[PDB]
Amino acid sequence: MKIGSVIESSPHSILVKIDTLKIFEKAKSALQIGKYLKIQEGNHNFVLCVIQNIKISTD
Amino acid sequence: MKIGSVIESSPHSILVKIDTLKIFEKAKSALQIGKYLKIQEGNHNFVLCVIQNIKISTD
Amino acid sequence: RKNQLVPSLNINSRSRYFIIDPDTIDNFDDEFILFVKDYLDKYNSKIKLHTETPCFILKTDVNNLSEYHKRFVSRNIQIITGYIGDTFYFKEFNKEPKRIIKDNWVEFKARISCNSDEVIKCINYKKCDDLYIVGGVDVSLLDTADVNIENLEINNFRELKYLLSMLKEI
Amino acid sequence: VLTRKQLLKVRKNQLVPSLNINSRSRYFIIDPDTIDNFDDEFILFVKDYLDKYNSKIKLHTETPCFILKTDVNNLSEYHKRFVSRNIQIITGYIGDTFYFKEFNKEPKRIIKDNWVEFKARISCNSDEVIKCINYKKCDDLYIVGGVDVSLLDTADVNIENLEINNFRELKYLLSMLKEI
Amino acid sequence: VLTRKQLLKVRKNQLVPSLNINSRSRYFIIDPDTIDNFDDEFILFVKDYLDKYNSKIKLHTETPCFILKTDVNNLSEYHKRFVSRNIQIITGYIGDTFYFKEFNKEPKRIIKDNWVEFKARISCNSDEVIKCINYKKCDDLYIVGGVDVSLLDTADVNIENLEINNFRELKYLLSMLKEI
Amino acid sequence: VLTRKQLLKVRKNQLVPSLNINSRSRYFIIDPDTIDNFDDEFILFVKDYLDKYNSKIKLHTETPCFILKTDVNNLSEYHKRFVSRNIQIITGYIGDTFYFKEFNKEPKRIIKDNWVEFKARISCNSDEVIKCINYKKCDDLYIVGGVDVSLLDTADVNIENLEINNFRELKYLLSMLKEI
Amino acid sequence: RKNQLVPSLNINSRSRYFIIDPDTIDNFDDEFILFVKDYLDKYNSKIKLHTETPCFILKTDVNNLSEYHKRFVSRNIQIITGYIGDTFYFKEFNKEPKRIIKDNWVEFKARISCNSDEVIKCINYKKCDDLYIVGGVDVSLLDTADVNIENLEINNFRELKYLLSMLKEI
Repeated sequence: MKIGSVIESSPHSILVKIDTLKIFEKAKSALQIGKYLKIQEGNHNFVLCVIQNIKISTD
Repeated sequence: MKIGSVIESSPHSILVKIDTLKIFEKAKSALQIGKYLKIQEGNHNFVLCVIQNIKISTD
Repeated sequence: RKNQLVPSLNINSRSRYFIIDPDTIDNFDDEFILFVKDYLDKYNSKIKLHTETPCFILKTDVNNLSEYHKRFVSRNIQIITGYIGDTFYFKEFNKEPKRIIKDNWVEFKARISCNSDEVIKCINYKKCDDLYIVGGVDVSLLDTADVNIENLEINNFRELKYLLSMLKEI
Repeated sequence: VLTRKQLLKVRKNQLVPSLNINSRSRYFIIDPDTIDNFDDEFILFVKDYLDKYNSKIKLHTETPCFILKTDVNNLSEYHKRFVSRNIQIITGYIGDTFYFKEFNKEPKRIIKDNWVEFKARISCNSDEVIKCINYKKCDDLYIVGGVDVSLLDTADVNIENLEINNFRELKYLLSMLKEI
Repeated sequence: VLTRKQLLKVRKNQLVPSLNINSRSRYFIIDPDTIDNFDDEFILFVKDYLDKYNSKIKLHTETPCFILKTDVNNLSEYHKRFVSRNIQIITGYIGDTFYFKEFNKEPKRIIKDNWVEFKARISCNSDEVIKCINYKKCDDLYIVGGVDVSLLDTADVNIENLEINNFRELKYLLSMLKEI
Repeated sequence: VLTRKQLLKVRKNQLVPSLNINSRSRYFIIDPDTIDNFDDEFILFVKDYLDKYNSKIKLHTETPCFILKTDVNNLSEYHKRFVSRNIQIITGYIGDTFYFKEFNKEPKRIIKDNWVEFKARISCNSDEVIKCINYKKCDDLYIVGGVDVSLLDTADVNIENLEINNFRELKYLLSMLKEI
Repeated sequence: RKNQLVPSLNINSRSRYFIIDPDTIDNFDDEFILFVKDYLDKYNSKIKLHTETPCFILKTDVNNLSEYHKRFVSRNIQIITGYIGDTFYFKEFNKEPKRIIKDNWVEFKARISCNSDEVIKCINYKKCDDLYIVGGVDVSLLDTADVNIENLEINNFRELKYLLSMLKEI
């Protein structure tokens, strides 16, 4: 969990939750719309994905 | 073989709930949009269905 | 028959009572428990959809039910006979099993008793939707107001499984 | 007359601390030919015991175990007499043969209906098979007679030998009465 | 009189363990001729009994039963007097005949409205009602007077023979009065 | 011989006010050579103590500690007897090598499941474990017998010395019994 | 060989048992703990998706296993042996670790035990899915009828890491 963990998977979109505010503030330049992330799928495979939307609140 | 159980049945769509995450991971290749499942109907009859949407969440 | 028994056998919530006469089926002693086991796993599997308990009223003495009870217990199958020793109890035979849906537990999965007058009197109190007569047994003293009596003749349990849609081939 | 009860008061007060725990496993090994009118007061005593220590569904989560020194056929009549009073018990016998997986079973409970399957394990035999069920072991073991506890495992098990003659004395000791 | 009230207190302390249970079946076999002023005080005794043991709709579930040694015509006067007191009872008689279905019926409760269809069972000691008693059986069976309790199955049922001569002692024994 | 129960009662009354606090740290330094039949009754005493003082997961925070004046070998036998009794304890020793990080670990509680990692700590009287005790000084320190406590930091630590020669007296002092 | 075993290693919830023989692999005493640590850091790492505890069985005396337990404790790895010293408790070997998913806590990570008859019977009671054998141990009384037996022929822990996809080179 370097950046975060997946919390909802659908064939339309994937939701990823950042663990802590410190992690988000540290790597905030990398978490912009259009950047790329790597979600683990299994023990050896990875899924490359492109950030589409960001939300920071509602809690 | 066994995957889950139905939750809501309608002439348009039927909702099925997966038993456990282990079962889903065992046969997640066959659980894709456009693939076919069979739902029991009574004791000797089966209903063939096509998947339209998937949603796995751990909120 | 068959292809006409497939209706009323495709219904999950339905009561089926079996009146089996031993000495008409070959190797009844060594196969009745297996037949019950592979009947329950098909018609008494679902926890919420199968809400009716099968009844197997054999035609034998008040004794010899203990041996069947022991052989069923050895196979991890829970049944109720209604006989404690040699005394029949009306309340213990006409109790609805208690089930929990979060687990897969039912108190008992079948009823097995002899062809006594007391049990037949209890049968009429809570009538079934289908009655299956195997061999030749006295159908009298049994009300048939809304009961579909289906007379079945067989020689072994393979034929019974074939007729009950539990076996595609012989 | 007024001396035996005063001595029994000491034993009753000794037994009180261990009987106030709601969840506790207690086993009874009572010899039938030691208590007067055993054949006519035993099941009433069991019913009274279950009305104080196995009555609340949520709190009392343990099942008592009464073991008698009799033969298998004498247990059948007690089982018949229990079901006539709507008291659910298990004995582990499906005839003349004992079954381990039946006696060593945990009752199922439904809170919304006040159902605890069987309320007691009253197998009335001190058989070598039943005494070989030390697989569980009880917090408190009560001996209510001159039984020979030789095959039991008394290691790390509390022994509470009771010397009585009547059932009223047993109820007094187990905090069911306060008179005699 | 002091010795008599001492004995009454001793017997009263013998019945308090079973009178504190909220849900319990209690049957009273009453002989009218052994109680002074039975005709003019029985209704008040029933009303006072239900004000303590059948007053809570949620806790007190079991309906008490009273069986008198009278005639069917004398029971009608009691039933007339009860309804004028605004207390509901069932006798099991629709005339000069007794019905099994009208005596074994379990009362229906509406908790929100605090309502139960009947509060007690009162009937004679005819052979018909004895069959009804043996069909269900009570946890406790109280006998006042010298009635012949032999037709009903007394096996496996607690029997408490109360020796009284007036309703004050009956109330004191049943824990309704502190001073006679 | 009689004039001992008064002293025992006085000391028990002295000890009760500090034993009624739900969350407290209590350490027991016990010498087996003083208490008679220590081997056959130690596990029973520990189980009885846990049944009263560490039984509520929400309320009985902190765990008792027991330190015996024996060798490391006997700890293996005691642990073997405890695990067969279904009691979860930690001894720190992992094969005659004590580990500091294992004795000071705080148990994990799952309230929804009514579970704790361990119920008590039982270890020997080695020098490397006394230093571990001084790291977290206990609110109350109980010393049984005449064991030397010269290596323990007794600064601002409540010390209660119990003069006993039986487990019954120990239970009576700790308000675990009403008799004796 | 590595590409043959790359399936069944990509599955998160999957039971894997090992029958490693200390004699075959050189420098076993000084590298076994590190190998277990790097295996758990990759396979028994996630707390919600990795619900199976790996079991390691060594062909050695019961006394030598306490040293391994001490080494694991020193390196801060929580394991269960099942031995309280020359005595085996089957109620402790076959217990499911308690998991608290709020601070990433699991009671124990792996099961390292001996090759005695009791532990073998315990393994047979709760069979795994993939059984790995290193060193040609006499795997005879294991009832290996359901498991996917996969013998592994190695000489050092580096080859074992490469085979289990824990390394890119040898």
